[PDB]
Amino acid sequence: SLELQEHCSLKPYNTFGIDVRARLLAHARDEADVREALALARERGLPLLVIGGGSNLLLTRDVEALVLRMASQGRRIVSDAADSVLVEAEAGEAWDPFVQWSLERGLAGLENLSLIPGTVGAAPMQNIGAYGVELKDVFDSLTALDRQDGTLREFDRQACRFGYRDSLFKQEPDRWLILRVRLRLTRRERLHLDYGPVRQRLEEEGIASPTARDVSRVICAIRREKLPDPAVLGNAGSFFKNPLVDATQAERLRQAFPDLVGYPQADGRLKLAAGWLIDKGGWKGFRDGPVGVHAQQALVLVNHGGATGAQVRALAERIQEDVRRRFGVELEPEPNLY
Ligand SMILES: Cc1cc2nc3c(=O)[nH]c(=O)nc-3n(C[C@H](O)[C@H](O)[C@H](O)COP(=O)(O)OP(=O)(O)OC[C@H]3O[C@@H](n4cnc5c(N)ncnc54)[C@H](O)[C@@H]3O)c2cc1C
Ligand SMILES: NC(=O)c1ccc[n+]([C@@H]2O[C@H](COP(=O)([O-])OP(=O)(O)OC[C@H]3O[C@@H](n4cnc5c(N)ncnc54)[C@H](OP(=O)(O)O)[C@@H]3O)[C@@H](O)[C@H]2O)c1
Ligand SMILES: [K+]
Repeated sequence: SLELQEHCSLKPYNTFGIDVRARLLAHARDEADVREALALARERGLPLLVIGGGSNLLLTRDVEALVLRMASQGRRIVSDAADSVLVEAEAGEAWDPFVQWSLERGLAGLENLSLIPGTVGAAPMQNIGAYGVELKDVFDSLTALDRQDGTLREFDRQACRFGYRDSLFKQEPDRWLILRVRLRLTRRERLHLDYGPVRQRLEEEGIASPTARDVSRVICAIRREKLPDPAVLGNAGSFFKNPLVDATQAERLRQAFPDLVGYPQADGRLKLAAGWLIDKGGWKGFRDGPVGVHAQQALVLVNHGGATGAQVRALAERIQEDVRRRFGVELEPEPNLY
């Protein structure tokens, strides 16, 4: 209540840098804050919109809701037994510093997820992943507040129903509010060097026997080189999920498009590079007034300054239609659209 803010600009709180207003904005620092905000949204008859760092979020209009910013803090080692180490972070912790924190303690598991923006609390929503690692690979459990009952529930790995950019919380939106997250990491050496550029850079810098810290630094360097920093150019990273198609459609697509970029899955279905499909549409480097497509990262929609969220969405809708027509493939956006 001391930090509660009315008719307040959300621009500092979304990486896209869209300027719309929140009816109320609350900065929750603990569970007691979260319950006060829930209760107040009830008192006022308002929806509640939860945000972390607003790095996977597209705001398209004034938010007639209580916006609840998760600013809880807290990082600890729960349990440290026989090289297996279980760690806990409060939802409001910044993801990348939590990763550096883990690595500096000699824990391996998160290095591939270095430098991803946002918070710990949002990380399970889309099962964050990069460089062949996903949160689910190290996920032990979380504690979530049931917004139907006001009761707490613990979610173990299976219960979250993790998938590619997916979870129970994305499927049943607006129900669970994640308070904290427990991950199981290791003290023994682990390297997931699946993606060639990581492997390649490590060899160029002459590290034949790398540690999880070396990988993290390499990953940070590649990411810095190639991803637009939101500070320069507002964005929410990859705007679309990579679609999965069956071998039927995959065969038919390949005949029509031999240069097609795809990764066949253990199930045998094919994951297409969304970026390739979009590039083939000619969208790369496109710009219409304040919105555009980045010139090297075809998945990244950008704000050159002053974009409305509606303009961003109109652009994404044009790209989706172009890809449906060209390839018969549906692209799903990744950022949550309000
Ligand atoms: C430059 C850049 C690079 C990125 N790279 C990656 C990447 O490599 N991999 C990747 O997976 N993502 C990436 N992202 C996307 C984003 O950083 C992650 O998905 C991140 O987890 C979102 O966290 P956030 O706290 O900003 O969530 P927000 O954007 O604040 O919100 C995310 C969704 O979760 C909900 N939500 C947030 N917090 C909670 C909570 N505590 N409880 C319940 N619901 C909640 C929100 O309502 C919203 O629906 C990138 C984004 C940017 C800008
Ligand atoms: N979600 C986001 O907002 C966001 C933003 C920036 C970067 N990233 C992630 O960071 C990594 C680097 O991103 P990037 O855009 O530069 O893509 P990249 O590394 O240039 O790879 C391009 C595309 O090919 C896939 N790919 C590449 N090597 C692969 C392999 N060995 N096995 C399976 N698939 C492979 C990636 O899928 P995946 O994306 O399925 O890994 C991605 O769709 C990727 O994992 C990407 O997801 C995500
Ligand atoms: K994204």
